[PDB]
Parts: sequence; structure tokens; C-alpha cells
Amino acid sequence: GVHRVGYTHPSTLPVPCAQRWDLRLARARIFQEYIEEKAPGAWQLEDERSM
Amino acid sequence: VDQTPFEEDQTWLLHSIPVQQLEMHHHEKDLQDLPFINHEQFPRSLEWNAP
Amino acid sequence: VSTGEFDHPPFQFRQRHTFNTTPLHDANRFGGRTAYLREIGPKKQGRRFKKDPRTVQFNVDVWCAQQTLRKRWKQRDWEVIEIPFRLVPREQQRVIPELYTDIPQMTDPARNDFSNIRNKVYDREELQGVLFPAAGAMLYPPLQRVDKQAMTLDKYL
Amino acid sequence: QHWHTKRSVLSSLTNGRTGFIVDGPTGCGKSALMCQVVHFARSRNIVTLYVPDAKVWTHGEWCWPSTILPGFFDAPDAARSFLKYFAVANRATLTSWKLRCTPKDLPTEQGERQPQNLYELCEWGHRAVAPASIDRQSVCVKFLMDELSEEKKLPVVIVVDGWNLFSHETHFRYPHPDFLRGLASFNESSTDIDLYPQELPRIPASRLSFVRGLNKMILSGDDPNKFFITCTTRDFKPFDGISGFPNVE
Amino acid sequence: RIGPIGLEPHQFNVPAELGFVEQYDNLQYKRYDWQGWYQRMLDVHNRNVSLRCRICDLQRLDGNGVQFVDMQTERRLRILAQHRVGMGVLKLDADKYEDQADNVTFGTTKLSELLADARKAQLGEEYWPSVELKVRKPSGQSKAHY
Amino acid sequence: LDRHRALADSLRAYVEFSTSKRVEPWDARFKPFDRIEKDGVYVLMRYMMEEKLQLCNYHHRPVKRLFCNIGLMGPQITTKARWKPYRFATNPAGTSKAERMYQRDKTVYTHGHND
Amino acid sequence: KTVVGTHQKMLQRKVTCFQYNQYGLFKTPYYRLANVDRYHAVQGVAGTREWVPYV
Amino acid sequence: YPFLRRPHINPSAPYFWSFMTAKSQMAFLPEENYITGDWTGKFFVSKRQVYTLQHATSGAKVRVKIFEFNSPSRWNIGKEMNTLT
Amino acid sequence: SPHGYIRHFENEVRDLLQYVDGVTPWKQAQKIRTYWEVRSHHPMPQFNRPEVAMHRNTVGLLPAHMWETDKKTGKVKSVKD
Amino acid sequence: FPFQWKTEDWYEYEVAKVRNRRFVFENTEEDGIRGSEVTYKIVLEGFWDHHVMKLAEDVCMFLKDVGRQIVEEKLVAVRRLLQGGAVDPELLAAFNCARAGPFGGLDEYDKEEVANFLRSDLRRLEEQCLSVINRCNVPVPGATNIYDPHTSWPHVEKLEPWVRMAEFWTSEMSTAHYEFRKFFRVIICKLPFQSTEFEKRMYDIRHWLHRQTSCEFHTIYRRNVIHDSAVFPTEHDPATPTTHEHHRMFSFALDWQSAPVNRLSTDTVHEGESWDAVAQRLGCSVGELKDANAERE
Amino acid sequence: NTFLTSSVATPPISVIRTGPKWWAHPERMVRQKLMYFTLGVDQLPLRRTAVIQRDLQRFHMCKPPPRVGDSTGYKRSRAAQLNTWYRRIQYQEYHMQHLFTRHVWGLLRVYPGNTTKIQGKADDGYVGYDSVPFHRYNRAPLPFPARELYERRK
RNA sequence: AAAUUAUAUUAUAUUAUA
Ligand SMILES: Nc1nc2c(ncn2[C@@H]2O[C@H](COP(=O)(O)OP(=O)(O)OP(=O)(O)O)[C@@H](O)[C@H]2O)c(=O)[nH]1
Ligand SMILES: [Mg+2]
Repeated sequence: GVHRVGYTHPSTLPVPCAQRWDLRLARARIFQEYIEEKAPGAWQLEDERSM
Repeated sequence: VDQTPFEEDQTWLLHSIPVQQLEMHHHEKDLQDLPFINHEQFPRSLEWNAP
Repeated sequence: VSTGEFDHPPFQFRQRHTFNTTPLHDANRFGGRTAYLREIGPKKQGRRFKKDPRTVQFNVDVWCAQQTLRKRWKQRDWEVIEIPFRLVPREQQRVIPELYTDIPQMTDPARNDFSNIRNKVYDREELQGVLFPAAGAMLYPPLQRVDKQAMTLDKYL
Repeated sequence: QHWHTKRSVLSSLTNGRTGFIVDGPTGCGKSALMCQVVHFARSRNIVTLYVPDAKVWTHGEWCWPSTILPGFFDAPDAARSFLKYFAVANRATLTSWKLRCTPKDLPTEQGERQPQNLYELCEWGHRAVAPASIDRQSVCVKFLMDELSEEKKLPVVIVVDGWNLFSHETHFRYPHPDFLRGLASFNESSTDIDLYPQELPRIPASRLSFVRGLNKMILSGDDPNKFFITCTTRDFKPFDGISGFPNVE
Repeated sequence: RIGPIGLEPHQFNVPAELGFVEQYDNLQYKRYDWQGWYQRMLDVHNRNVSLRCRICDLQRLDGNGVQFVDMQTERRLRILAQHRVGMGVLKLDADKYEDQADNVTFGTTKLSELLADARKAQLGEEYWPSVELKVRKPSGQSKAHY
Repeated sequence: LDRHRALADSLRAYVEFSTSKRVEPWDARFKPFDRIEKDGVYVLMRYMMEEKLQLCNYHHRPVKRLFCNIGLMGPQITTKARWKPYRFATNPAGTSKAERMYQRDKTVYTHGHND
Repeated sequence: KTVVGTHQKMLQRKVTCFQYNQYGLFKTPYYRLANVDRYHAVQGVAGTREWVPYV
Repeated sequence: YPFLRRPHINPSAPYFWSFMTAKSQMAFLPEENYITGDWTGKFFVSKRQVYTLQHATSGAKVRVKIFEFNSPSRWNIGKEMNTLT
Repeated sequence: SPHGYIRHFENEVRDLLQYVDGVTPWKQAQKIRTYWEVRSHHPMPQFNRPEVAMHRNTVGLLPAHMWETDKKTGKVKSVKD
Repeated sequence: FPFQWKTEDWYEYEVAKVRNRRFVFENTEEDGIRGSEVTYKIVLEGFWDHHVMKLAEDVCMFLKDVGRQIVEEKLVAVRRLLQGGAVDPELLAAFNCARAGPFGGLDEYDKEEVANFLRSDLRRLEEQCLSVINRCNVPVPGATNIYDPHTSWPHVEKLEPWVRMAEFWTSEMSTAHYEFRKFFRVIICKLPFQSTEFEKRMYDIRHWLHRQTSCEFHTIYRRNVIHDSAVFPTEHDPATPTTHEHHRMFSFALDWQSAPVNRLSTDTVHEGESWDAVAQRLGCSVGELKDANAERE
Repeated sequence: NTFLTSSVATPPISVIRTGPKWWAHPERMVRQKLMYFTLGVDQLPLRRTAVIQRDLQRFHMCKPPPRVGDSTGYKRSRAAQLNTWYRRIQYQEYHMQHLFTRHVWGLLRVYPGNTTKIQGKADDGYVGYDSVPFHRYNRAPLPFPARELYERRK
């Protein structure tokens, strides 16, 4: 349902590992990807006529 | 704070989502005017693979 | 394979509630989602989009995509947890490519496990040593698995 | 039917478990075998619990919170029908069932007799005027599951059609807390129940008092008396990658 | 095989493919006063340079003896380049500038930036990318205790 | 001089439409709304959803959204139970007539949003 | 991150003042006058059969 | 004919600010509501100029292509010249 | 020279923003107003749309002192200048 | 057999097969017709299908006799390089360039081992130059199949024609349906070396083409790319990490510099600094600091 | 039933002239048999309708041969005798479908469409929420809400 | 008075009256 998106630092985990959000941030740093803030999580609709 | 994609039909239906009213637009398919005025600059094949 | 309706009925003469014939905007069609696009009477910017074929086809494509999304998300009995490479089981100690990057990868062809790694779902009760090291009280009980070699009612004993 | 003599045999049959769950593809002989074993159990004068469809409990019409059980819920119509039909099915043995752990100060209208039997208890439960039956069924299901858990000498076969609906979440969801919090107006109260819908966490089956008593008999190992010969259902709608809208005709 | 060769231990040699299109008209736009802008249109329309490299060619030893791309380096490169990696081949289609020389310069720069970001998995385990397991909900045996 | 007072009158009619009470937007013929008022859904509206329906003045969209958010009878309620049509739920509270749909003043331009 | 708050609103007002000050800026969409014929004076409509798109 | 591509392009109470007006209120006024550069004076203004407070306050001349607005009021403020005619 | 999308024009966007901030004074840019800043002078600037929150419109939202109403019908019979 | 599958695997198969269409490595170090060093594709286009088919017989016969002459010129050089030669000292210095080898420390290759790595590569040139020459002597006019890669060099590959139809009035009376069309044959030339003599000869086919028949050229060649670990270093993450606010709209021009980042190669020595103290501050070895500053003692 | 709109009546000859499209559609004829099989009722006029139209669709693509001429009208009248015999059995199933469905809809508390008669509950044509505010052929004003044909407690 | 040329399918329309 309605929730808050979480983030765990690798310094807080018992085994450290690179997360996926900072990997996304590194990819956006490399390829200059615009990160939309107001993109809703409920609206993930595929173009099912083509896909 | 974000929302997950819904699982019931009544939450998708009763959510205030506007419908398409004016002419729809695509960021690359607007140079081509419409599917009937589909504009092609060069007559390359449709199975032309770029090297 | 699915037998639900996808396309919109075309534009023609105004249909009547007869045999093999439904009106063009009925509450039975598309769960009543044509109520947004109907005119009850038997301002041009609010009247022209209800009669355009591409507009109503895009709207029913959006509604069918919403139905496909809610049925794909109601299938989910799991969730994705970012687990480090060391504590993961042996089938996930490989280089897993991204989606639509390579051939759909089998899980383990050497150990006779021919199944997609992206559809693999692991039990929560078998990863309590990985997901919950701080509790130390065994918050979930161990899964009772049946003895397949035990003489039971299935084997006429 | 005589379990105390063949207890080791029945333990070897179930592999020590409380009963059997029957699974297979859809349209097999699952519910037919459930009706067959209800016939087998009730033809041999055994007290038998039969839930002929589990989707009247979990996927029911409406959900109501339990009156005496805090944090629990009830399906009132399915419980009224169950308390009617189980009583009229097993009246032969429930009238000889003396109430062991049952309070005798039950609320009782003028002209009605206080229940001294388990059949009398279910008759107190399901036979009532609305809306007093809505809390009477909650009290009756609680004390019926309490009275079932204490009997260790009479064999009670429990047959449920579709146990896979009692093992996951019932389709009811929790109410929004703004319903119980109270509002003065809708304009300035910081609420959105009238503006936008949202999906709250879904209620599991273990929060129903009927399935609470069932899981209390299952998990507690002090009941070598209840044999759960149940099955699953695969009655669900199809989905094969895409789905349009279902044609209503 | 053209290209520079690095002999220092901080310079790795990547054997890579470059694909590009040459197109000159010879029928109508071979010569007249239109020929300049038509040839410029053919050149800027063919501005794409496809830079391709196998990941197996990146799994060699560096100048310091350590392997260039290891398993965790390969995982971080696959995650940082999501759709640009396909069938064991990292491919970058540079279309940014009108000329193909500036496009291959930009593609070499982006390949080096992606490699330098992916090489962080050799620093420690905190740069190893996390495995995404589809962990199930608690089962009915666990939900019975609720 | 007439367009300004006409726009003011139409805006006043729209706000008095938004303030006033409506009839029940659900059909009392179809289940689960067909049941008696002493059992079922009308029990749960009486003790839990009474102030929420009284505050929203029984317009069909907030009543359907409160029935969505009450959770104890969804999601089958808003799909299986038939609701009154949009022009039929527009009618004010205590109408008891089908002529009242056409009795309202049509000189205003609220696009069907007047009593 | 560098430009936030009052600097962003001031920059948006300044670029709006720059955008309105350009007399003759072509903001006309392409499909309004994309039906002009070069050989004859007959005016067709793009989207119908009165116009061919390639030649 | 294609959808809403005609080259030659109403009272409503609940759709007053949303019918033939800009979608957002965050956006600024259009180009005809401001003076671009050095002008000798225009004979008429365009139909997309928003009626502001200073139209009814000052009231020098309002010429719309004709149309003469000599009755100033505050019920026109915030709306373009299309629905005012 | 960059080609295609605006994301490929990094230096040109910087030079354009620097030139726009260079030539434009702030005393000119003060005069440009948004739509709600003009609509605030309307006697009834704000009301809900009938798509989401139409039931939240209250009787205090009307500028009832700026018109004259009829006592029998309840309609507005005159408007104040 | 019979084939019955899950639908989710079929949904994943069909998207992966179309997205990986041009994710192909053409010039691989391998055997015959698959493996090569450079790949030339000459896309011929004309208005008639027999026009492009007769051109693709004219160009393939031309590039067969030219390409056999060039590969014979390379085969006569490779067989001289295999009879004997002197090892280049720059080639020997390229093998002894790394600090640590596979066996730990410096791997000192002599002139025997470096000439062995050169001989094993030139043995691959002979097996790949004979593969092109043998496929250039096969298509006699008695039996010719230039559409098969195993038979002829170069081979011709089919391409789908570009067809565009028009719907216009013949008057509101009737609708005419005329289609513009042009047909394509591509010619795949796979050479196991880069030859500018062949690229010059391939580019001048445009001067003797057929009537109303043009062409375009594709080239997929191998090129060495250097990843400099000093211009693009592998460093730790910063202490204050980046967020989504650094990746807003127009953060591509106002927040981020272009790659690479400029790092200072000059420094100034402070008051009490020595050779061991500057190298500690710069994070380098002391002997490495003196080699960059061999002018100053 | 969720079809509550006002409807248009059709003659029974136009229904049966559809043939395999709507009248003898095999999916529709199967679920008509499940209505009769649930009530413990033999499906004899429905089986009579299916066996006729099974053979009628089998030769429906063949062209009839030209008749060179007969002295008496006996083979032409026999071909017309069996033709009007097949219409009357299909007229009986057309009435048997509309008879039992309105009888089942009175049992399942199902509200029919506009101007539709259910023999037990609504002898007149039941109308609910029509676009016309009055009864179309009884000439009576409609109350709000719609008329309830059944009791309340489900 | 035969052979069948026959297309056939279903829906709509007006100053109710502004
Ligand atoms: N009389 C009888 N009928 C049977 C028997 N086995 C199967 N059937 C038939 O098979 C059908 C399937 O019965 P169910 O047991 O309800 O099917 P299911 O396996 O539960 O299918 P789901 O409900 O989708 O899980 C029934 O309608 C019966 O008519 C049997 O042993 N005796
Ligand atoms: Mg079953």
C-alpha cells in the first residue's frame, strides 16, 4: 500500500554490499539521466500492444 | 512516500485518472506527422541494421 | 492466451438494446469505464474526443494495461530484498545478466535444474540466518517437510 | 471411529500430522471426495465439521470485528449458516455433548432456555433476530471452538473444502483509521478517505475466530483427537500474461 | 589494427570494434549547388558510431598483475550499463555530435568512464552489487501461528 | 450586465449543489445493498460510516470512495453492486419522483450540476 | 542543487522576459502549413486522400 | 480530416477556469499581455490576452478584433478574451 | 556541434542562461505575473472542480456581498460594479 | 516433444531476441567465414529488383578478382614472415611492460618467446588468407552461387525492399493505390586484415555503378582503445554522496562537468617537506616521485 | 441481470434467420441446456433445434439444382412442408427459452430490463430507471427509487 | 403461373419547441 521508500547504507548492514539506488545514481551520473521526483510507483503500465 | 500498484479493480477504476482528450504526442514520432503522413527522410529498408 | 475483449467496437449507426446488439456506450462494457466517454442524450473540445477512434482505442489500451498490471501484481507472493553476494545461495553466485539482455538463463543445467533464475522464489524460513541475524530468537518456525519415503496412506499402508 | 485402539496406526498413516490435505489440478475429485468423506463420517455416527465452501468465510459478503475477541474478525453470515447446519447435522451427538467450559450466565431473552448442550448452544447462536445474531454468532463460535478443544475422547473429523483459502489472506482489508478516529468536517481535517482510494494491508485468515480455533486445535499438540481431512481449491480466474476485460454475457 | 597502444601499467588495451556508415551520392546529388547540404545531411544522418567490446576481452590481466574485469566487476558493469550490454557484448551507439570523429571521441570517453566506475568492485566488498532475491512472504505454516 | 449576474447565479447554483444533501447513490435492488436495514452493510454504515456519509452529503464519488476505503466489504461492493446513474444520483435528497430530474432550472449553465 | 529558491524563480522570470522580447520567434507548429504544393495552386489537407506525403 | 487539426479554430460554472484557458495557474501570462519592443501602437489586441486588474482599473482603450470593451468589471479578471465575447 | 536532443547541448544551455541573465534587467522581469496572481483580483478566485473534491465547496466561498439576490426564488437578481 | 512452455519464459524470449538483433561481434579471432578482422557491407539500392541483382553480380565478380589479388599480396608477405625475421625491440618492450606478470613479478620474455607469439599469430593469417583465396577460385560461370558464404567470396545477402504506398483520389470518385519501391542487395566482404588498398578500391565502385542505382558503405573494423587509469581513476565513493537533486532537469548542464575530471599534475613543495614527505602527501612512492622530477636532485 | 436499458422487440423469424451467428450459436445453445438440466427438465425442443440446425449448416453452402419443370406441385410443396415444419419447432424453442428464463429470474430475485414481464412478480412490463420519466405504455409516472419486485433479506 | 432474377442485415432522420 502507501509506504515510504527505504534506504540502507552499506555501513549499517552486517555484510556490506553496493545497493541498487546508489548504482542507479552512478548510472545517472555517467549517462546524465534525468530522475523525475513526482513519478508515481503505482503507474507502471507497459505498452502491451507492442510488448 | 509512494504508492504500490493496486491489486483490486475498484481502486484502479475509482482513482481520479484523466483520460486522453486532445491529440496524443510522442517525443520521436512527432517529426512524422501522423501514421497517414508517416514521413521518411531517406528510403532505407525497414530491416536495415546499423553497423 | 486470453479471451477478454481488447479492441473497441467501431463507429456506426446508433445501436439499440436488441439481440446480438449492445449500444456503443453501455455500462456492461469495460466495467462501465465507458461512462467517462458516453453521452446520455440521443463545448466542441469536450464532444469531439468521445467520437475519435484513436482516442477511445488509447483509453481502452490504458484500461487493459491497468488490468494486466493489477493481475500481474496480484500474482506476487514475494518481494525483492537486496542480499549481498556472500550470503546468497549457490545458484545465485553467478553473473546474472539484466532483463532482455541474454538468453533466458537456466538455473542449473549441471544439477538438472532447468528453470529461469528470474522466476526463482526463495522461502523466508530458509533465510532467517541471513535476513535476521540481530534477533537470535528464531522468529519464524522451521518448515515441516513431509517424509517422502515414509509409508503413509498414499502408498497403500 | 475407534481411534484410541488404533492410535499408532492412525499416527503412521498421517505421519504424525493432524490430518490430510488433498491437492491436484482444477476440476479433479477434490470437493467430491470431501463430500464423500463427510458421507463416510456422518454415516458412522461421528461428529463432523463440514465447511462446504471456504470462500463464504474468506471471500464473503462483509467482515465484522469480533465482539469478545480483541483484534479478531468474523464472517457473520457464514457463521450463522454454519451454526445452523452443523447443529442440524449432528443433533444426534451434540445433544449428549455436555458443556464443560461454557458460562451459564449467557444473555437470554424472555421464554428462551439457557443452553445445557452443544446443540442448545448452536441453537442459541444461530436462531436469533437481527442484529442480535451478529454478536450472538461471535460468542457462539468462540465458545464452540473452546468446547471443541477440550474434548479428548470423542473423535471429531473436520472437513474443509478449500483449505488454501484458510492458509492465506482473506480478501477483506483493514478499515482506514480515519473512520474510527472521528471527523468534524472534510475540508480541514487532514484526511483523504473522500478524495482518493488506497489499499490497506489485507486481513489474514488467522485473524478470523473460526480459523483461530482451527489453528489452535492444529498447532497445540495436546489434541490427538481431531482429524483434518481437508483439500484445496483451484477455482481461480485464468491469467496467461495479458488480460482484457471479461465479457459479461 | 589502428589505435594507440599503452605500455604503462595504468593503461589497459581494449580490442574493440567500430561500426560506421559511409554514404556518397552519385545519381542526382553527385554535383550541383545543392551538393554541399545534401552531403552534409548524409554525413550528419550517418553520425552514428557503434563502439563494441566483448566482456571476455576485458577479463585479462592489467599492468599490475591483477585481472582487469573480475566477476564482481562484470556484475557492476552489467548493472551500470543495463540495456547497452547485450549477448556478452557491451555496445555504445554514439550519436551526440554531427561528425563521427567527435562521436568516437565521446564514445571512448563514455567507455572509459563506465569502465572506471565498474572497476570499483576491486576496491572492496562494499562495492560488490547486491543480489536481488525474490524472497517469499511467510508461508501458511508460519501464518498459522498468527 | 446580464452575463456577469448569469455567471454569478450559475456559480451560486453550483455551490448550493455542492452543499446540499443527495439521495442514496446505491441501488437498493441489487446485492449487497438489497438486504434489510438491520443486517449486513446497513449495519456497518450505521455504526462506522455514519458521520462520513453525513459529512459528504451523499454524493456518489465520495460515498463510493468511502466504501472503497472502509475495506471490510471490498473490493466486490463497488463492482458487483449496481449504482444509480449519474443523472439519477444528481437528484437532491428526498426527491421520490422521476419528474424532479426535469423539474430543475435549465437557465443556469452548470452542465448538469444544479439541483 | 546550485540554483534553488529565489534564484530559480528569478531565472525563470528573466528567461520569460527574454522569450517574450523576441519579435518574430517561430512558435507555429509544423502541421499548420505542411500541405503546400509546389507545382500547382490546389491546396490539400494533410491526413486525407487529398495529399501524398513522399513527393 | 484529422482530429482537432482544423486551421480555423461558452458559459460553464464548474469548468470556468479550465475551459479554453491554460491548464496550470503556475504559468505566466501570454505574449500579447506584455509589450515586446518599440511599438507605434496596435489597432487591435489578440484574443488570447488575459483580462487583468489594470484593464478594468485604468481603462484607456480595449479593442479586440470589432469589439469595444467600455463596461469594466472584476468578473472578467483572470480570463482571456475568447469567453468574454 | 551537438545534434538531436537538448540533453546533448550542455555548453549551449549554459551560454544561453548566462546571456539571458546578462542582457535582462530585473526591473523588467518583475512585471511578468503568473495566472493565479492575476486571478487573485477576481471576487471568487478559488473553487473545487467536479472531478475529485466537489463536495468540499463551502458556503463561505461565495462573494455573496458583491451581488444582490432574490428573496423568493433564491437567484441572483443584480451584480455590483 | 511436444513443446509446451510457461508464458513468462515466452514473453521474456521474444523481447530478448529482438533487442539483441545488432548486438553482434562481427570480427572475431576464429576460423573461416564467421571470423575475420574487418567487415565491409556495401548496400546497393535501385528501382528494379533485376537491376540490383545484375549489379550484385557485377560488383561481386569485381571484388573477387581484386580481393584475391590483395590477399595473395598479403599471403606472399606472411609466408616470408614465417620463413624468418628479426624481433622488433619495440615489440619486445611491449611484452615486458607490466610490473607483475601472471607468475608474479616481471615476466622476462626473450626474443624466442616473443617471436613465438608472433609466429602463432601469423599461422592464423595463413589459414585465414587461404580461406579467402579458396573461396575466390570456386565460382566458375558453369556453377555459380554468389549468395552462399561457403561457396563464393564475397557473398551477397538478401535485404527486405523498402515499399511505401500512397492513398489518393483519382478524381471523391475513387482511390488510387500506387507504391514507391526500391530493392536492396548487400555484399559482405570479410577480410582477415585491414587493407587501405581494398578500402580505396571499394569506395570507387560508386563511379561506375548502374543507371539510377546508388550505394552506401558499412565498415566494422577493430580498433585498440586505451582505458587510462590515471585520467579515469578508480577511487572510493565521496563522504557526502550525491542525491536525486543533483540529477534534476537541466542538471546535465548546471550540476555536472564533462568527463574526465581535471586532476593537477603539478604541485608546490612546502616549507619542511622532503622527498619522503612530498611522496607521502601525494600518495606515491619516493622513487616514483624522483623519476617524474629527474631534473631536480 | 445488468442490462436494464429500454429494449427493441424483434420478430422471431429474424432471430432464427441469423442461424449460427446468434440463434444456433453453439456456446449459447450449451448454456441454455444447463438451465434446463439444473431444473430436472428434459431438453427435447432444444435437442430438436440443435439436430435440425446441425444438418442445416452442413449443406448450406451447396447450390440448389435447377428444376426443369413438374406437372403437379408435390415435390415443391413437400420441400415447403418440411421447411415450415422446421420453423415451428424453432418457434417452440424460441418460446421455451423466454418462458424458463423469466421463470428462473423470478426465483433468483433478478430484476429484468425495461418493459419486461415476469409472470410471478410483474404482470405489467417492469420499468426501472428509464430515460423517459414515465411508463412508456402504461402512461404512468415512475417513482423514485425503482420498483422492488422482491423482498429485502438475501 | 413454372425457372427465380431478388442482394440482404440493422439503425437513424426533421421548429417538440426554444
Ligand atoms: N459423483 C462424482 N463426481 C465426481 C467425482 N470426481 C469428480 N467428479 C466430477 O468432477 C467435478 C469436479 O469436482 P470438484 O471436486 O469440485 O473439482 P475440484 O478439483 O475441486 O476443482 P476446483 O474447485 O477448481 O479446485 C464435479 O463437478 C463432479 O461432477 C466422483 O468421484 N464422484
Ligand atoms: Mg473444489
